[PDB]
Amino acid sequence: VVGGTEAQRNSWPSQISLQYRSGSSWAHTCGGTLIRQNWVMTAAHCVDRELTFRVVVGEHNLNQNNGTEQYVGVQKIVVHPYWNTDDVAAGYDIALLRLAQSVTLNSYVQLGVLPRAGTILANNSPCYITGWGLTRTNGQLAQTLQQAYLPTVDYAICSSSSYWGSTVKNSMVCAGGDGVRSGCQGDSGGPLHCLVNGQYAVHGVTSFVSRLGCNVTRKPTVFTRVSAYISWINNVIASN
Ligand SMILES: *C(=O)c1c(Cl)cccc1NC(=O)[C@@H](NC(=O)OC(C)(C)C)C(C)C
Ligand SMILES: [Ca+2]
Repeated sequence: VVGGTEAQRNSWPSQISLQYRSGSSWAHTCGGTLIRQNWVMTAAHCVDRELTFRVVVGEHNLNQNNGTEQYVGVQKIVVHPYWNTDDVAAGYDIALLRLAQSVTLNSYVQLGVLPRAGTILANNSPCYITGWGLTRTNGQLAQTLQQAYLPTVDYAICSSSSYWGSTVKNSMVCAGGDGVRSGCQGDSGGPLHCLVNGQYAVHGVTSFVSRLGCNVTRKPTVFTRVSAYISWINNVIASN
């Protein structure tokens, strides 16, 4: 997150870190949302490589023992059947990870609340992006979970030429674009938390930014609109 602030330790407890076994270490690659004690929603792009993946729930500081962490194997990965690796702009940037164990819910580890199917937000809707990804374009990962206020930019504005044009579909959410605050490499797969009837719900899954750079004026961070996927999501869960 570019232009963030250090989150309080307990503000976002459906945040996970998506990690890969890197030599004899584990490295942070992505974000996620714990949506069941045994199911994590992430980007398809985050599980494109054939790597060994684990999830960490209760994470605050990537480099230090918080005493809250739970470390869990990925058992199964189901990417959306229309995801294409070479077309992120075609959307379907969603995966559902079944973990090896169920996690224990406490004040640090809670389920994300997902939108009702088909819910769109009004432009300029109040939303936060969370993550441990780069804190500058071409910069470095954060050690602590950062959060940025990133209002939504409605489709009609977002899909306009001056914004993203046709790169953005209506199965996506666009949020931000101020030139100062954004998602960046490493936040991908994570939550866009939006305040709806007094409750934060996960409306985004962080998918992409502009190749010019992460914080670019009139290039919002682009998210997979979760509310376009709720039957899919429940259909995977019911059946696996
Ligand atoms: C998200 O996929 C993403 C965004 Cl939101 C903007 C720019 C690039 C990417 N790429 C990624 O996040 C890649 N992850 C990555 O580089 O993770 C770190 C920085 C931790 C090494 C994915 C392809 C995994
Ligand atoms: Ca830690």
